[PDB]
Amino acid sequence: RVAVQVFDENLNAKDVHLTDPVPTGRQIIKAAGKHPVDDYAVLAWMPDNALRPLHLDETFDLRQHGVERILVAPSDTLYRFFIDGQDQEWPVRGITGVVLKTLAGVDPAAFEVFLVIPGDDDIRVEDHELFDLARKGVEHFQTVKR
Amino acid sequence: RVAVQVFDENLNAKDVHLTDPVPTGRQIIKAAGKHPVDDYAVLAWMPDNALRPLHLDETFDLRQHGVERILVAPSDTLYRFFIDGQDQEWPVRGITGVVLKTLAGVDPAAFEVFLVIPGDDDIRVEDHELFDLARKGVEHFQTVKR
Amino acid sequence: RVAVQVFDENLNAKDVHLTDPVPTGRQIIKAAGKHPVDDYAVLAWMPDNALRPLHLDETFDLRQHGVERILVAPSDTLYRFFIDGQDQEWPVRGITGVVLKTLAGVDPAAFEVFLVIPGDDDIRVEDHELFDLARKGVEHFQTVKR
Amino acid sequence: RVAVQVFDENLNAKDVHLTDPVPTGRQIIKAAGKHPVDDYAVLAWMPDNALRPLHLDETFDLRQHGVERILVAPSDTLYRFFIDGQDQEWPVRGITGVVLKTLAGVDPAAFEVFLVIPGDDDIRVEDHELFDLARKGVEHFQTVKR
Ligand SMILES: [Ca+2]
Ligand SMILES: [Ca+2]
Ligand SMILES: [Ca+2]
Ligand SMILES: [Ca+2]
Ligand SMILES: [Ca+2]
Ligand SMILES: [Ca+2]
Ligand SMILES: [Ca+2]
Ligand SMILES: [Ca+2]
Ligand SMILES: [Ca+2]
Ligand SMILES: [Ca+2]
Repeated sequence: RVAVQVFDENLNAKDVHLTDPVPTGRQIIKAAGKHPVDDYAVLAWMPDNALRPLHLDETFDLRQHGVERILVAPSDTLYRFFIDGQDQEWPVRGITGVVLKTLAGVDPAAFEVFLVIPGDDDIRVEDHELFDLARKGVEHFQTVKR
Repeated sequence: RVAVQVFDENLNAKDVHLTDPVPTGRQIIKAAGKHPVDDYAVLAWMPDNALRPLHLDETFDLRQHGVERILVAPSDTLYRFFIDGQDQEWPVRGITGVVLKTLAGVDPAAFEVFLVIPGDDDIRVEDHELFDLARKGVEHFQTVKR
Repeated sequence: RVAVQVFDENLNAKDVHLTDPVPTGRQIIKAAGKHPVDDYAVLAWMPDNALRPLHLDETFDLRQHGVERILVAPSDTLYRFFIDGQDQEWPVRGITGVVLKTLAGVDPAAFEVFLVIPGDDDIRVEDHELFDLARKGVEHFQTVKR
Repeated sequence: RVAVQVFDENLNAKDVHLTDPVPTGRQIIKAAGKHPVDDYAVLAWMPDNALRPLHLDETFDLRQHGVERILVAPSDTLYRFFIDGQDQEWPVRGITGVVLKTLAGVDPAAFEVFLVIPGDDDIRVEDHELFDLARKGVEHFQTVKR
């Protein structure tokens, strides 16, 4: 019985055990106890903090060392954004600054995340400020040392 | 010099040659001659007609048999939808019915694509009708024989 | 003496006690007091509302926590159908809408079950309407919120 | 890469290789190259010649010794019948006598399969005679030595 960490839009971990060593996205969503399956987007959180979308029939090999990270969220569209030069797709419409800094792999307290707008003033997203990713265009976030 | 087929939101193929046998998404976007790189979403079109998103640093192994299929489109968000039970993410806001039926792997003329609304009348998308995927909720498309 | 809930085509529970902790389908049919054994189909009703057929020699482990659910019905053929994307086999030829919504795990009053016909009008099955599953093809039922 | 034998209503084997050690019925149907998934019934052919239905989300552990046997057939209903006292469900409406004797585990040439009708004359099914299982009632087949 392998184990994984199912997250949410707030990056709250939730250990879930699966008998299948190599389950599909549908199996992971079933294990998360979220229904219907078609309404939820699942992304594999790679060790380098990269969110790669996983499809309902795409298998994720859990038969490795360590507990894998999976982010399952109720979503109908994935919004693209850049955090510290890393491309990501967030399933949900709004993202908190603490989540952005966690994705950047930096200390939430020691760093401040800024939406970088070249030529204009950058917008500082607070730790618990739900910045809306629905804004037109790809969002470039950078974590400046506080 | 490997070769790939770069598509668009209209699924118009465009053969592009790359020296790198295993290039990244950034290299593919550069080869497509589309700038800036950050504004374009690239999806690998798998042989089973599955669009899997590819990231700017994720490598795509082109050193295989046959010409691989890549879809590069100017996009800031990926809209999720189901076509014949297959999960897909479309980079662009609008999709034509001919593209939907091509993704379904069926003859565009012999089939008609319907947005299935359980309990209500299904919406028939015409061959050159640009259905908007921005509609709230995941879209379920099914290709009924004409 | 373990206990189980023997159901019927109307999903009417009936507590039955068995001395054998791990009885076979034949033993369960005998405990249900239904003769001859060969004319009755038995399905284990899994906790996730999945009906999995059980054979006369296949053992069902009752030595677990909670009372298990068994559906025993006079049947010569199992008709396949999809309810909310879940595959099921109904032993009897006709199924009531209340049974469909119970299988879907939703409130019978708050939801309405529809036979989904892509491209055509969906057929609303009433709560006590005995829809015939003998219709050619696999039936796709979806419970829309009322 | 594990391997399985995908059969059909004529019990024609077809070796198929799967990367997933423990795939679901949906994965097996995908590997068989049969679409749509919802129209096909899959049954695990147990070593004792027992056909046990497998569901689209039910996992089949292939990580064992020997090549497992899977029967995938286009089916909307499973017809129940007894062959040599063994309960079976045939996905397709018609079954050939050679298939019946193969299920009985006996030599097709050395044995003759009879539909046993108590009190009346038993009906001998020929080797390549497509007996219809749609006949009302459970069919009891017995293989008498020729
Ligand atoms: Ca698996
Ligand atoms: Ca600035
Ligand atoms: Ca955005
Ligand atoms: Ca390279
Ligand atoms: Ca949508
Ligand atoms: Ca026992
Ligand atoms: Ca409809
Ligand atoms: Ca039917
Ligand atoms: Ca006789
Ligand atoms: Ca029959």
